[PDB]
Amino acid sequence: MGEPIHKIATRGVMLWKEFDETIFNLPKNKLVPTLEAKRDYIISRLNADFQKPWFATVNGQARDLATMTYE
Amino acid sequence: VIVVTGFAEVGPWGSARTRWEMEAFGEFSLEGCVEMAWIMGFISYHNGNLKGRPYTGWVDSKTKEPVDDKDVKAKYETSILEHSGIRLIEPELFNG
Amino acid sequence: GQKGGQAIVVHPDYLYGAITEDRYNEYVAKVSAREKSAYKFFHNGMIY
Amino acid sequence: EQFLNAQDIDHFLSMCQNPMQKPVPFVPVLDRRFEIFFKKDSLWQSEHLEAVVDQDVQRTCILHGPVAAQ
Repeated sequence: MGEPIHKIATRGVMLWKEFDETIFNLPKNKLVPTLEAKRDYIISRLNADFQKPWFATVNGQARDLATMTYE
Repeated sequence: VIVVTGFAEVGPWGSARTRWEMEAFGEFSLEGCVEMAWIMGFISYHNGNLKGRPYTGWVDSKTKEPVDDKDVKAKYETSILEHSGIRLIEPELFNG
Repeated sequence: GQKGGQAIVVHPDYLYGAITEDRYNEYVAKVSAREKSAYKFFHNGMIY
Repeated sequence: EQFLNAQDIDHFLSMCQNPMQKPVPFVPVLDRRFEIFFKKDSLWQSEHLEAVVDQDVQRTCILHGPVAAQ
């Protein structure tokens, strides 16, 4: 909801702040294109520095839910 | 050397897959029947809230009610067969 | 209009005997990847 | 050796968005709901590092006071 929260400056929290300052603030019409553009960067940061990694990551290789198998 | 790398068709039994199933086996498998229902517009795909609960899968194109793959055959086999292949000329497909 | 025509289609596997082991293997790997991608595209496009 | 069917991708996303369920510990897609996926349920990882990729505190979110940290 955009309320301030003090948090320890963990790598995940710094990613949270960066996304707050570069992705989340943007308007709704502008959020989808920027997510598409920075998909690779966002996935890399989620996998490296955030508690919720990108799901479609198989043995470290960033992938997609449509590009990964059932196993 | 020339190789047929790909192929397809639009015919009285839908695509090449459905036509081949009807040609060889004389009937549609589950996959062939679902492809024919999708081709004929009997079943459409729905994903999201439907009657409150979230539904993902095939629905009836007209009634929008959920239809399971197992029931696709029991619900649309007769219509697919009646309105596929060699049949009485339908004026609605040739402008009255 | 007297349009006679004849084509002959041979089994695809007679082609693969004209190439090496390595070339066939790399070709097979590339068709496997392409088959997966094409399945993805076909089903997505079917539903949507 | 068979990529997910698009129907199963849609099902997977819907059941990720299921409300009677603990929010999933990952981002399944990047879309309009990416903020919801990214921010929701971000407090328990501080006390449950055993459920983290490398059990690394650097990945988790710990609320804390800058002045009280002295």
